[PDB]
Amino acid sequence: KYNPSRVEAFHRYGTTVNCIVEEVDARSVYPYDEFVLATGDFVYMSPFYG
Amino acid sequence: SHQLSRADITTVSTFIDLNITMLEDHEFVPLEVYTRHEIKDSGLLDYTEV
Repeated sequence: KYNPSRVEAFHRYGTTVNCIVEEVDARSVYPYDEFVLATGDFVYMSPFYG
Repeated sequence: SHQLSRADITTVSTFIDLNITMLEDHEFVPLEVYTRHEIKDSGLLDYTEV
């Protein structure tokens, strides 16, 4: 994590961008109009949309 | 006149046949429509795993 260098008595903002690629299990139940990921994030779209 | 073996003479049954056959041993295998794990996995998300 990037955090700002020290300066005296100053508020400093530091940005860290960590690109992450994670292979997860995704699961869907009938009527298969949405599916979740292993991260508990919902995707409101049919797995089969194409 | 002469001797005869018993099997040489036609034999008529004075007995009433009652044919009782034992109810055979039967084994009941562990059968479940859904196992415990299945039902656990049926949830779209598991809070513990997430």
